[PDB]
This record gives sequence, C-alpha cells and structure tokens, in this order.
Amino acid sequence: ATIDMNFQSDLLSIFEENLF
Amino acid sequence: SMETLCQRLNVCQDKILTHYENDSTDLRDHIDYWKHMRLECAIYYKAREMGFKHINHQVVPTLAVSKNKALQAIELQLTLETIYNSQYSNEKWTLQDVSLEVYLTAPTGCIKKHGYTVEVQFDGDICNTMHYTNWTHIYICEEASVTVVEGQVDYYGLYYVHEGIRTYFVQFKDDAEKYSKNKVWEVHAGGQVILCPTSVF
Repeated sequence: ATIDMNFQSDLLSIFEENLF
Repeated sequence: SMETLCQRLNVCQDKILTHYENDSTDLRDHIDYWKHMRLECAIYYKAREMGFKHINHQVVPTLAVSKNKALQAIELQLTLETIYNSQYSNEKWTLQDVSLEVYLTAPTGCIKKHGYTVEVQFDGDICNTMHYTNWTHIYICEEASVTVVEGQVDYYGLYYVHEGIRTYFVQFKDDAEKYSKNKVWEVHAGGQVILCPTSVF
C-alpha cells in the first residue's frame, strides 16, 4: 500500500472538487 | 476539459515560479513547492490521456514520464512532511537541499545537506581522478521517523552508520575496476589523505 496509489488518487480527483 | 487543465496549470506554474524566486529557507514552503510539482505532473498525465500533445503550447510528456515525475514529487513531499514533524524542522532548509538532484545522489532516496567533495586518485594518475560527494547530514526517513547520520570516509568508500549498521553508498573499488589497472588509490577528503592500509604486491 504505497506511493503509486497516491498518484492514482490524484488522477481520479483531478476534475473533482478539492478537499485536501 | 482542456480549458480547466490549462487554468489549473497556470496557477500551479505561477506558484512554483514564486517559490523559485523566493528561495526560502523555511521547510514549510518546500512542502508547498513539492505539492504543486505533484499536481503539475497529474495535470500533464491527464492532458496526455485525453489526447493532447501540448498545453498552452508547452510540450505534454508521455504518460510514463509524467507518472515517474509524479511518483518522485509524492515521495519528496511526504519525506519533507515527515521532516517537518521532526526535531529537525526548524533548521535551515533550502530548495537545493530538497531537490531531486540531491535526493537521487548517493545515498539515493535521502534528503541530505552540507555536501562536499571527496577526490580519489587511482594508481597515481592525475587524469584518473574521480570526484564524489560526501554529506555531513544525511536524513534517513523510515515511516514517520527521521534520524540524521553523518557521511564518513575511509579507504574503501563513503558510508554512514544507521542503527549500528555500516552502509557504503560509494565503493571506490567499483571505479578502480572501471578505470585503473590496480586496486591502489589515494583518498582526499579535505586536508588529509587516506592511503592503502594493507600490504602491496
């Protein structure tokens, strides 16, 4: 459970509202 | 949309440029720098995925390039956050100290400060001299913990000791094999010389 998963998260939320 | 990516890229690049111009010594500003580098990579990856080869007339790299840069930025951001929550947070921290260039220099994967040159002359030839970087402060981050260790030099290479374990990050014999006919060299690490400690035949 590592850094590749944060990149995936960043890509998925790119057009979503920002929370963080 | 492409339009949204363009707008976000602008503001993102503007913030990064502002950090470069400020040249801050506050670790908090460097966390913000890496967070924006991280967003920039995701923007470029999404642009490429959507079939764009430029964004505002700046080249859009291949997916593999933007993903690799993103992973680097994420790692650096999280490392600096760990340092910020540590006893070392209030030290001077420059953009160079937190740069990818430094991070990937041996020992790779470590924020490091106060680099200096170690010279090794192989087999008595000035032309056969290698220059290496040692560091007085090497920050070893594991999970949420940070420990600083000192880079040290001996005849065999550059090393640090972490939790009682001596780890060489440069071994001079590797370059001796590449460049020289011998395993004999002289190490210059600043005012003194280290010579071969064993018998020579």
